[PDB]
Amino acid sequence: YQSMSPTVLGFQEEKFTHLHFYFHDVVTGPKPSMVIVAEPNGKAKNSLPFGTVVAMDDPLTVGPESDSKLVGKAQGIYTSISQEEMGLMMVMTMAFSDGEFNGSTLSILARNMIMSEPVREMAIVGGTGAFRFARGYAQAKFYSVDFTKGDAIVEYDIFVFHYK
Amino acid sequence: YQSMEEKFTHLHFYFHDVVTGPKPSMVIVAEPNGKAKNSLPFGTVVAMDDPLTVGPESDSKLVGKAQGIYTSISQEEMGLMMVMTMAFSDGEFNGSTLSILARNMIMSEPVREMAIVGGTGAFRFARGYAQAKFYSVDFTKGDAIVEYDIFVFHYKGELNKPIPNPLLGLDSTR
Amino acid sequence: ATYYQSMSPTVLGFQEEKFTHLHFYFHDVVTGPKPSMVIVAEPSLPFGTVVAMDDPLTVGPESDSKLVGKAQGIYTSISQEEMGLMMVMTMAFSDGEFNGSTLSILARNMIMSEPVREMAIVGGTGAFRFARGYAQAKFYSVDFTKGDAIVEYDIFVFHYK
Repeated sequence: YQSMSPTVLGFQEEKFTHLHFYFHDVVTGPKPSMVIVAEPNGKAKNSLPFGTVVAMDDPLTVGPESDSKLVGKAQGIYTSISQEEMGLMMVMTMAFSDGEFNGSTLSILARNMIMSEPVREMAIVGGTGAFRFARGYAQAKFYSVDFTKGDAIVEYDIFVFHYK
Repeated sequence: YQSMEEKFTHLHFYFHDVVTGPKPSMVIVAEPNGKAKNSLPFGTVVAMDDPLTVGPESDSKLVGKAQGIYTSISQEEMGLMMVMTMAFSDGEFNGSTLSILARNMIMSEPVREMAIVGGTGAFRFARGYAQAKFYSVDFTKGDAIVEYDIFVFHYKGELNKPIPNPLLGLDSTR
Repeated sequence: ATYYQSMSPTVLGFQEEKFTHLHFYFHDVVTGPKPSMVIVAEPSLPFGTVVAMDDPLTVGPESDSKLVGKAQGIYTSISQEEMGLMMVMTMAFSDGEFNGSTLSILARNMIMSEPVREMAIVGGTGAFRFARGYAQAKFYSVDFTKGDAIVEYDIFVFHYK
C-alpha cells in the first residue's frame, strides 16, 4: 500500500496568480446561501454567540453586485470561536467555475476577527487542480454588511504561487 | 516563549464508509435540514471513523483509519467537505498521519482531487494530493467504498534544553 | 494587516525561510465558574461530540502566568475505540515578536493513549505566513473525568524573515 516513487518528476514552471472577487453571505433571503448548523448559547439578534456553526455555500462574483459574473463558490463552515470579542473560524474551500480555473480549489483554515481587524489575512493551506501545491494567502475586507438582516459582501484578494 | 533528504511516496488503499446495519463506522452529528431522499441535505455534518484496507474487501488488511468529519456543502447538488486525518497503523507509516481539507463533489467528478494539507511522523512537512474514485457506492442507503491514490512529498528524521514536567519528568529527544 | 508583505516567489523549499521554537502552556478549562469551551453537538465525550474552545496560552503552567495567545477552534470525538480528538484550530499570538500572527492546525489528538502527540502546522499568518512544521503536545496536568487540562506545547515552524 506504501510504494516509494522517485522524486525525479521534478522540474516545473512556477506561476503567480492574483485573484480578486466578492464573497456573498446571504442570510435573509427567500434563497439564503447558509444555514445554522448548531447554536448553543441560543440566538442573538445580530451577533453570533460563542460556539455556533454555520454551513455556507456562498457565491464568488467578479464585482460587488449579485448579478455580476459568478466565478466560484465558497463552501464549508464557519464557527464563533471567541468568548471575548466576536471572532470566527473559517473552514472552507474556494472552488472556481470559470475559464482557466474551472474545477480547481483553494483550501482555507483561518481565524477571522470581523469585529476589530479591517484587513484580515487568511492562510492558503492547500490547493487542487490548477492550484496543486498552492502556496499563498488571502486578504479579506468588508465591502458591505447589512445589519438589518445580516447579509454581508466580503472583498477577497488572493495571492497564490503555484505551477502550470 | 520564542527562540530562533526529501522523499516522495505513493499510497494506494480503500476507504470504507460503512453506514448500514451493525458496525456503522460513522454517525450523524447534526442535520438542520432533516433527513432527505438519497442525499445529505445542505448543512448535514457526519463524524467518521472509517477503516482503510489494502483492498476493496472489508476482510482485507486494515492499514489505517480515516478520522474526521464531513459536511454536505452544496445547495445545488450533493457535495461534501472532508476535514479529516488519515492515521496509519502498519508498515513504515505506522503511527504517521496525513491531513486533508477538501471539497469532495461525489455526484459530479469521476476522480475527485484532494490536497494533502500536512503530515506527522514519517510525513512531517507533507505536501501533495489525493485522488478518489468510488469502488462501490449506494446513494440509497449511504455507505460506499472509495479507492484512494495519494502522492505526498515529505522529510524524515528529527531535530537536535528540557523543561521539568511533573507528569512526564524530563527529556523529549533531548 | 501590515501595509506590505514581501516573500520569495518559490512554491516549495525554504529559500528565505527561518526556524522558530515556541514553548507555552494550553489551558483546557472545563469545570468551575468560567469554562473555556462549549459543547456544540452531542449525537465522557462520546463519538461525534463537537466542542468549541477558546483556550488561553500562557508562558508558564499557571493561569497566573503571562498570556501569550489564544487557541481557538473546534475539536471532535473521532474514535469509536477510545476517546480521540480531531483538532481544527488556530493559535493567535498577542505578545512580543509574533503579536498579531497565527498558526493553523488540523490534527488528530489521541489524548488517552499517546504521552506526546504530534500535530501538523498547516498554515500561518503575518509573521508565520507560509508556515510549515509541527507541534508537540504533552500533558502537564490532566483530570480525565472532569476534563480540565494543562497541555505543554512545543512548536517548531519554518517561516520567512
